[PDB]
Amino acid sequence: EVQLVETGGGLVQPGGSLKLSCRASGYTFSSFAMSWVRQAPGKGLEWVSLINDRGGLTFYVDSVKGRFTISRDNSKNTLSLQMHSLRDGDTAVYYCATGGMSSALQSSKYYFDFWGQGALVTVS
Amino acid sequence: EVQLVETGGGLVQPGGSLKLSCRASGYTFSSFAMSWVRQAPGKGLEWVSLINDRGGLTFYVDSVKGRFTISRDNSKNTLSLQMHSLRDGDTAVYYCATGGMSSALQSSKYYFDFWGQGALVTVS
Amino acid sequence: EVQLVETGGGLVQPGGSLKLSCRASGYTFSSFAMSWVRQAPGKGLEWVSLINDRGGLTFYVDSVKGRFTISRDNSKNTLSLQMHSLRDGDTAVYYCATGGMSSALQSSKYYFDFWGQGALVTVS
Amino acid sequence: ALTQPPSVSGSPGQSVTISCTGTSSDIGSYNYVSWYQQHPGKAPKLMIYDVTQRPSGVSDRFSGSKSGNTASLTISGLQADDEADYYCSAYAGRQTFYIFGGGTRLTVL
Amino acid sequence: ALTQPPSVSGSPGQSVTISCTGTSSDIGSYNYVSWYQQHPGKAPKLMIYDVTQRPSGVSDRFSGSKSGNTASLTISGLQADDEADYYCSAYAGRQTFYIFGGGTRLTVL
Amino acid sequence: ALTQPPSVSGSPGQSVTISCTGTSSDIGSYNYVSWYQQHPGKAPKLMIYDVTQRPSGVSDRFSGSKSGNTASLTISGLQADDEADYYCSAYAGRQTFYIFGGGTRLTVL
Amino acid sequence: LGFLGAAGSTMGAASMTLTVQARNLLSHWGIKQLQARVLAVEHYLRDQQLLGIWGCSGKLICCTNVPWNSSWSNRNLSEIWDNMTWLQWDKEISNYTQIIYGLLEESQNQQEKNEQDLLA
Amino acid sequence: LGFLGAAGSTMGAASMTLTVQARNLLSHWGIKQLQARVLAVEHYLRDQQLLGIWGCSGKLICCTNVPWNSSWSNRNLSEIWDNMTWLQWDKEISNYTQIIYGLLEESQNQQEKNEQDLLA
Amino acid sequence: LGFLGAAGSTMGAASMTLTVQARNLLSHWGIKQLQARVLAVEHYLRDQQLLGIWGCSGKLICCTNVPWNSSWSNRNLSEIWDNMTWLQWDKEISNYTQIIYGLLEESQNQQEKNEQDLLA
Ligand SMILES: *[C@@H]1O[C@H](CO[C@@H]2O[C@@H](C)[C@@H](O)[C@@H](O)[C@@H]2O)[C@@H](O)[C@H](O)[C@H]1NC(C)=O
Ligand SMILES: *[C@@H]1O[C@H](CO[C@@H]2O[C@@H](C)[C@@H](O)[C@@H](O)[C@@H]2O)[C@@H](O)[C@H](O)[C@H]1NC(C)=O
Ligand SMILES: *[C@@H]1O[C@H](CO[C@@H]2O[C@@H](C)[C@@H](O)[C@@H](O)[C@@H]2O)[C@@H](O)[C@H](O)[C@H]1NC(C)=O
Ligand SMILES: *[C@@H]1O[C@H](CO[C@@H]2O[C@@H](C)[C@@H](O)[C@@H](O)[C@@H]2O)[C@@H](O)[C@H](O)[C@H]1NC(C)=O
Ligand SMILES: *[C@@H]1O[C@H](CO[C@@H]2O[C@@H](C)[C@@H](O)[C@@H](O)[C@@H]2O)[C@@H](O)[C@H](O)[C@H]1NC(C)=O
Ligand SMILES: *[C@@H]1O[C@H](CO[C@@H]2O[C@@H](C)[C@@H](O)[C@@H](O)[C@@H]2O)[C@@H](O)[C@H](O)[C@H]1NC(C)=O
Ligand SMILES: *[C@@H]1O[C@H](CO)[C@@H](O)[C@H](O)[C@H]1NC(C)=O
Ligand SMILES: *[C@@H]1O[C@H](CO)[C@@H](O)[C@H](O)[C@H]1NC(C)=O
Ligand SMILES: *[C@@H]1O[C@H](CO)[C@@H](O)[C@H](O)[C@H]1NC(C)=O
Ligand SMILES: *[C@@H]1O[C@H](CO)[C@@H](O)[C@H](O)[C@H]1NC(C)=O
Ligand SMILES: *[C@@H]1O[C@H](CO)[C@@H](O)[C@H](O)[C@H]1NC(C)=O
Ligand SMILES: *[C@@H]1O[C@H](CO)[C@@H](O)[C@H](O)[C@H]1NC(C)=O
Ligand SMILES: *[C@@H]1O[C@H](CO)[C@@H](O)[C@H](O)[C@H]1NC(C)=O
Ligand SMILES: *[C@@H]1O[C@H](CO)[C@@H](O)[C@H](O)[C@H]1NC(C)=O
Ligand SMILES: *[C@@H]1O[C@H](CO)[C@@H](O)[C@H](O)[C@H]1NC(C)=O
Repeated sequence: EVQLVETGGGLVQPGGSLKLSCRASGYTFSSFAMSWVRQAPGKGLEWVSLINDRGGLTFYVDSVKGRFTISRDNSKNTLSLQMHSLRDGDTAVYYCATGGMSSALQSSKYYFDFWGQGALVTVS
Repeated sequence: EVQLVETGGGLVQPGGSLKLSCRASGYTFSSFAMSWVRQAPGKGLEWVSLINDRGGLTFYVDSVKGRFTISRDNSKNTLSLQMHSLRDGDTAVYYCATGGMSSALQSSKYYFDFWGQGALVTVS
Repeated sequence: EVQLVETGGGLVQPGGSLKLSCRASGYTFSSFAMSWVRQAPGKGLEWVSLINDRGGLTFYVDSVKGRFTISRDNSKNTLSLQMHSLRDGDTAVYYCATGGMSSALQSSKYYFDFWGQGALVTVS
Repeated sequence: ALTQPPSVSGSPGQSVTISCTGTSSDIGSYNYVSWYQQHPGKAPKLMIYDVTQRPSGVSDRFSGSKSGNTASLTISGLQADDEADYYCSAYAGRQTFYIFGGGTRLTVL
Repeated sequence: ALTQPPSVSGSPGQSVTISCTGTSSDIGSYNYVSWYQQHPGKAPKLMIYDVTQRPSGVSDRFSGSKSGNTASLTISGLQADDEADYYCSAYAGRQTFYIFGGGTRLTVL
Repeated sequence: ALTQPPSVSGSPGQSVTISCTGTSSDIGSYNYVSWYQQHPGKAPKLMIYDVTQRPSGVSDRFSGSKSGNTASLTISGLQADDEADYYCSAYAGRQTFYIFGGGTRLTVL
Repeated sequence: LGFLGAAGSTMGAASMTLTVQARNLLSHWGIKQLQARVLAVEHYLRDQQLLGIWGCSGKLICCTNVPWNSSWSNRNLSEIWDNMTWLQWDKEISNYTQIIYGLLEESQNQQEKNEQDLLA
Repeated sequence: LGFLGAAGSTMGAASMTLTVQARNLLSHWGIKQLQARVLAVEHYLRDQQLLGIWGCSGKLICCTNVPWNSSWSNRNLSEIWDNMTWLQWDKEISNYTQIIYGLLEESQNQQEKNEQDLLA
Repeated sequence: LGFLGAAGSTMGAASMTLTVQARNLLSHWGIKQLQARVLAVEHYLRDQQLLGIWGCSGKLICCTNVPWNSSWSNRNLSEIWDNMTWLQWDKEISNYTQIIYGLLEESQNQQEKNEQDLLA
C-alpha cells in the first residue's frame, strides 16, 4: 500500500511563510514525479507545482511562481513545499500527490496516481 | 498564361469544416510559395496563410492559427486549405495567390504575383 | 578628475529628430559601459539607454526602443544618442553617465559612477 | 478552467453521464484527460486516465470517452455509494500544465 | 491595419495620388510595399511591388514611392478604365507577415 | 517604479532614514541598489551602491541597508548641506534594466 | 563503475555511463602498431562525422524527428529500458540500423534547409 | 546520385548532395600508404577546425553575419544558383577566399565575446 | 600578433588571440616522423573530445554551470584578468584541474538528461 503523509503547518499570518513536507512510503520514491494540488475550502482542485523524479526540474502555476519553491529529497523519501508571502487567497488544503510527469524512457503519466490526505494551511 | 483555379466549397454551418483546394497551371508550381488571401463581402483584403514552395513551413494570421491548415502537393500542382470551427466571421471570398515568400537562394518576393478568382465560403 | 560633457541640442519640433553627444575625459573611455538617464523638468530620473564598452550591445527602455539609437566611438571618446520622432513626452534633461554594466572578466557595476551635467532637450 | 455541470443525478441502476468541456489547446489537443472521485472529507481518488483507461482497483462501471473538445465520464450500474464530487482535469501544454473543472456533485436517488 | 483614403478622384488626363500610411515596424522598416488593383467582381491584380517596381504587363502610368512611414501610388495619364479599388499592403515582419489597408475607390470624372 | 517618501526631515545632528520599497523581481531578487544625491540644478552624485557600499569621495555618514523588498539610506550626523533630492534605483533584470523611485526632498531643520 | 562495467546492466542504467566508454575510444617492426593507431583514429572520426550528419554533433544523448516504426521493434519502454541490456538490443535491431541511419540523414537535410529559409 | 554526380549540375541543385561528398572524405613498402592516410586525416581535421573557428561546427549549410562585397562578385542569385556550377564559381572567386575566410573568423570572435557578456 | 605573441600579456588580453594558437595545433627513417604526426592528431582529438564531453564543442570561449570554489583560487577578477598571465595562472591552479574537469563532466551529464525530459 502506497502512503503519502503530509506533516506540514497550519495557521500563518498574511505575508509570512510556511513550509509543508510529505513523507512517502510503499513505492520507489525516486521513480516518480510528484506534485502539489490545492483545494480552497469552498472550491475544486487546483494544480500548484510539479517536480521531477530526480529533483532537477520544477514547474509552477503562475499565481505562485515567484513565491513557492518545490523540492525533493530522494534519500529521505520527502517531498516539500516552501511558501512565501502567503496571501489570504492561499488558504487551502494542500495535497501531496504522485504523478504529473515521466522521464522520456518511461511510459507517460499526465495524471495523478496517488494522493495524501492534505495539510490545511490557513492564512488570517 | 498562369492560372490558379479554386475548386473549393460553398455553404457550411457554424462550427463545421470546409476544405478549399486550388489547381495550378502555366508555371513551375514547385518554384513558388503560395498563400491564401481573404475578402469579406464588404471589406478589403486580409492575409490568412502562407506556405513554402517545398511545403515544410507554414505561417498563419493569429485569428485562424489554431483552426486552419495550409498544405501543398507538388506532384498534383495543388494548394489546399482545411478550415475548422468556421466562425460567422470567416465568411469571405478566399483567393489562391502565388507569392509572399522565397527560398534564400532566390530573389525575394514579399508581394503576390498571381491571383485565382476566389471561392466563396459562407458560414450561416 | 573624470568629466563628461554633453554638447547636444536644444529645441526641436514634435516628430523631428535631435542628436546628442558627450565628450569624455579623465579615464579610459573604452573600459566602461555608458548610459543615458533622463529627467523631465518636474520629475525624477529615468533610465533610457545602455551601451557596452566595446559598442556591440545596446539596450533600451521600451518607451524609446524603436526610436532611439545609442552609439559609441572609442577613438574619439564620444558617446552619442540619436533620437527620432521626438514626442512632447521626451522633453527632459539628458545626462551622460558612466556605468550600468561590466564585461564578465570585470567586477560588476549595476550603478552609475559618473555623471555629466545634462543637455536640455525641448520638444514643442 | 474546464466546464462540467453541477448536480448530475439518477436512481440506483440508472446510468449517468458527467460531461467536461474544455478548449482546443486543451482537450482538443491532448488525449490526457483524467477523472477523480472525491468523497467529502477525503482526498480525491483516480478513476479514469488518458481519456479511457482505468487503474487497477476501480470498477468497470466507470468508463471515459471524448469527442472534439468534450470529455465525459459514464457511470453505469449506479450505486448509492457513488455519491461524490467528480472532477475532470486535463494536460494543457508545458506552460499551463494542468487544469481542472469544478466538481460535479453526483447524487444517487 | 494600413490607412489609405476613400474616394480619390480626378478627371481624365489629370494625375491622382493614393496615399498609404503605416507605422514604424511596417512601412518605416521594410521596403516591401505593394499595390493591387481590384475591379469589382474580379481578383486583385499586382500593379506595384517593392515600393517602386512594376511587373511586366502593366503601364508606366503607375508609379510607386515612399517617405517615412507613408507610401503612395501615383497614376499619371488617368483613364476612364482606371476606376478600381486600389489597395496597399506591406510586409511587417515574421510575426505578422502581411497587412493591408482598406480600398481606395478611385473615380475618374 | 520604486516607492520612496517625500519630505523626510530632521534637525542637524539627528539621523534620518529614507526608505525605498520595490517588488520581489527587483529589490527582493538582486542586491544592486544604489542611491544618488541631487542638489537642485546639479547632476546626481553616487552616494551608495550594491546596497551597502560607498564610493571613495563620500562621507561615512551615509550608510545603506535592506530587508525583504525594502532598501533604505541612513544619514547619521545630519548637516545643513545635506538638503537634496535623494533617489534610489535598482537593477531589475535584463528586460527592464533600471528603475528609479521619485526623489526624497530631505530637509534639514 | 569502470569501462564496460555497465555492459550487463539495463539500458536505462547503462545510459548513465556514456562518458566512461566515450573516453576509452581514444588512446618492419612498429609499422603494424602505427596501422592500428591510424585505423583507430579513422574509425573514431567516421562515427563523429555520422553524428554530425544527423545533427547530433557534440552530444552523447540526441533526440531527433525520426519516428519509431514498430516493424523495427514492437516492444514497449518497460521492455526496452528496464530489461534488454544494450548488447541484447543491438542483436534484435541489427537488421534495421541502416534503414534508421538513412532516415536520420534525410531528416537533418530537411531541417537545415528549412532553417536557412527562416533566417531569410 | 553518387559521389560527384552533381559536379556538372547548378549550384542550387548540387547543394542538395552535400552528404554524398562529405561521407567520401573519410576512408619500406606500405609506408607511403600510411603517409597518405595520415595526411588525409590531417586535411580533414583542418577543414573541420576552420568551420569551428567560423562558428559552423556540426553543419553542412551555415549562415553568417559577414555581408557579401560585390567587389568579390557582382552577379545576382539567378546567375549564381541557377547557372555557374560550383566548379565555375570556385574559379571566379578563388582570388577572394582568403579575404572572406579572414572576415568569417573576425566575426565569430566578436560574437563569442558579446554572448559571454550577455550571460553575465 | 603571431603564435604565442601574447604569452607574456595579461589573461584578459591573451584571451583575444585564441584563434592564433588554435590554428597552430594542426600541421627505418621516416617512421619516427609518422609517429610524431599520428601522436599530434591523437592529442588534438583528446582535447576536442573533452570539450565535447563538457558541452563546449565548437567554441573557444565556453561558459558553464560549475561555480568557482575559492579553495582553488581566492584571487579576484582584477588579480586574475588584469595581472597573472596564463602561464602564471596555469602554475597556481595546476593542482585542481582534475577536480574542475570532473565537475564539468558531471554537470553536462545532468544537463543532457534534463533537456531530453523537457523534449518529452
Ligand atoms: C514501417 O515499415 C513498414 C514495412 O516496411 C518494410 O519492413 C521493414 C521491416 C523494412 O524491411 C522495410 O525496408 C520494409 O519496407 C512500411 O510499410 C511502413 O510504411 C513503415 N512506416 C513508415 C515509414 O511510415
Ligand atoms: C509493456 O509490456 C508488458 C509485457 O507485454 C506482454 O509481453 C511482451 C513480451 C509481448 O509479447 C506483449 O505483446 C505482451 O502483451 C505489459 O505487461 C505491460 O502492461 C506493458 N506496459 C504498458 C504501459 O502498456
Ligand atoms: C569591398 O571592397 C572594396 C575594395 O576592396 C579592395 O578590392 C577587393 C577586390 C579586395 O582586393 C580588397 O582587398 C581591396 O581592399 C572596399 O573598398 C570596400 O570598403 C569593401 N567593402 C566593405 C568591406 O565594406
Ligand atoms: C539577374 O541578372 C540577369 C542578367 O543581367 C545581365 O547579364 C549579367 C551577366 C550582367 O552583365 C548584368 O549587368 C546584365 O544586366 C537579369 O536579366 C535579371 O533581370 C536579374 N534579376 C533580378 C531580380 O534583378
Ligand atoms: C570547496 O572545497 C572545499 C574543500 O575541499 C577540499 O580542498 C580542496 C582544495 C580540494 O583538495 C578538495 O578535493 C578537498 O575536498 C570543500 O569542503 C567545499 O565543500 C567545496 N565547495 C563546494 C564543492 O561546494
Ligand atoms: C581586488 O583585490 C585587490 C588586492 O587585494 C589585496 O591583495 C591580494 C593579493 C590579497 O592578499 C587580498 O587579500 C588583499 O586584500 C584590492 O585592492 C581590490 O580592491 C579588490 N577589488 C575588488 C572589487 O574587491
Ligand atoms: C545484475 O543483476 C542483479 C539482479 O539479479 C542486479 O541487482 C545488479 O545490479 C545487476 N548488475 C549490473 C552491472 O547491472
Ligand atoms: C521488464 O519488462 C516489463 C514489461 O515487459 C516491465 O514491467 C519491467 O519494469 C521491466 N523490468 C523489470 C524490473 O523486470
Ligand atoms: C533479422 O534478419 C534475419 C536474416 O538476416 C532474420 O532471420 C531475422 O528474423 C530478422 N529479425 C530480427 C532478429 O529482427
Ligand atoms: C545537364 O544539362 C541538362 C540540360 O542541358 C539538364 O537537364 C541535366 O539535368 C544536367 N545534368 C546534371 C547532372 O545536372
Ligand atoms: C541563369 O541566369 C539568369 C539570370 O542571369 C536567370 O534568369 C536564370 O534563371 C538562370 N538559369 C537558367 C535556368 O538559365
Ligand atoms: C583574379 O586574379 C588574377 C590574377 O591572379 C586576375 O588576372 C583576375 O582578373 C582576378 N579576377 C577574377 C577572375 O576574379
Ligand atoms: C609587456 O609589459 C608592458 C608594461 O611594462 C606592456 O606595455 C606590454 O604591452 C606587455 N607586452 C605584452 C605582449 O603584453
Ligand atoms: C592587477 O591587480 C589589481 C588588483 O589586485 C588591479 O587593481 C589591477 O587592475 C590589476 N592590473 C594592473 C593594471 O595592475
Ligand atoms: C599545490 O600542490 C603542492 C604539492 O604538490 C603544494 O605544495 C602547493 O602548496 C599546492 N598549492 C598551490 C600552488 O596551489
